[PDB]
Amino acid sequence: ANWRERSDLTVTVGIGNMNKDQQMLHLMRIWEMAQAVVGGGGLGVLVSEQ
Amino acid sequence: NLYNILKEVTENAGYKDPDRFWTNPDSPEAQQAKAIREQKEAQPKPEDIKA
Repeated sequence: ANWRERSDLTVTVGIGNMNKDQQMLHLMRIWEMAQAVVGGGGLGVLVSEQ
Repeated sequence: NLYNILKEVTENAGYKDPDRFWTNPDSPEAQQAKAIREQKEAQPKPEDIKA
């Protein structure tokens, strides 16, 4: 209905080139943070198994 | 506050939806988890020994 508004997605024809390493390292650091939170006693309240 | 920090880090990383990697502490599941954790603090080992 609201296709004329373009209010949902933004287009990036900006080259989808080599970023995989970037969020890949980000996944490293996020997993490290998750381990820290789990070791801090935050399992089930801050981070779940899913 | 910790949840907000984690949300900010995740969003800066490039993931707009933060619930995929973190759990809101105000969600009912988190409240249930806190209730269970608090209930598991009934009494340590020497309590009835001393009483």
